[PDB]
Amino acid sequence: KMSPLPTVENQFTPSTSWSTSVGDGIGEFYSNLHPAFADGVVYAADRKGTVKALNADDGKEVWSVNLAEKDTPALLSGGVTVSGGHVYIGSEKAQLYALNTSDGTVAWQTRVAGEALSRPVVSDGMVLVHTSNGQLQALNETDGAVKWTVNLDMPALSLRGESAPATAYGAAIVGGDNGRVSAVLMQQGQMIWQQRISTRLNDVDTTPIIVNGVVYALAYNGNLTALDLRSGQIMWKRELGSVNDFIVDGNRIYLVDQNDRLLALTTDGGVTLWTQSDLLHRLLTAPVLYNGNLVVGDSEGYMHWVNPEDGHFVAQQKVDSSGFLTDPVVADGRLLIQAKDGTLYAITR
Repeated sequence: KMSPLPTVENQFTPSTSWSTSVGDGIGEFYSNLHPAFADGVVYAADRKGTVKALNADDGKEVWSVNLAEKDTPALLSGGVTVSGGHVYIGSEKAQLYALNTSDGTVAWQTRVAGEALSRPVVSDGMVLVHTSNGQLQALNETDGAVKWTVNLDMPALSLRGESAPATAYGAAIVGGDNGRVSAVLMQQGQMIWQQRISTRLNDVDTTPIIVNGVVYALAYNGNLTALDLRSGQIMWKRELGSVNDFIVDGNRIYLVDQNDRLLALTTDGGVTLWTQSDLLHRLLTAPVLYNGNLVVGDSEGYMHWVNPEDGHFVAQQKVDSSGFLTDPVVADGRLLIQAKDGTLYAITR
């Protein structure tokens, strides 16, 4: 019971610069596994354990490794995250891998507390993982040693959604599955503040987003909340039907709700600017802001290009029959997106 393709007059025709296979992708499994970009290179993976580095200009292979064969599928899940010469990927077997950007060799591999379903987050010489047993762990970037472990939320009853940390000025901010946002010091994991923002096939990204000393966070009840970074004080709350995913760019918020409605809000009190409801139940990706357009993929393999000022469609294109699920990312002036069968596209216009 999904909405038919809208009738769109395309203002331009998006162009594929390049596309490359990456094993067998995620198939029919839910995943948060998405591509990454750093210093002229794209990094991408599949669930079974293929990991590749590609030249961002032409898609040509720099290196390829198979983590299934390091000795059975690796079940790569959280990431990909790139920082400081390392490629970080979490797995459903509770492994965190750190690969060298130079050649794909394993610098280190750590058995973390639980399934690593959410992207690793790198700050202040440490890599943070929020694991599905409800713990937050900080590991040294140099050897993957566990520096500290903090108890945050409940061991998960859903395999859908994402809950990564967000870092600012020596603090990690974390949401999760129990309607709380927590702030902890990166040094030793000391609790700074904790705030209640709320009193399964749950598909909510509870990852906080920090912009200009404000924390923006989604909860299970369909609420979007703004908190003061230093204190955790609630600045405002917005009662939407039920939100799934969002981004913040300057003083604008772009969200997708559980029914695949697209909304734009102000950061000044969470007031709605516009709504676009013609993609209802088409199962959208998270939105990305790319060269003045808001872009989403859908389960049928289409990409939809939206004017961020008014929510009007500017382009619609069929790209991959296997469909889209995981986050699109901006890479070297191109839009990167990975299909469910693993195929990676680099698109302009």
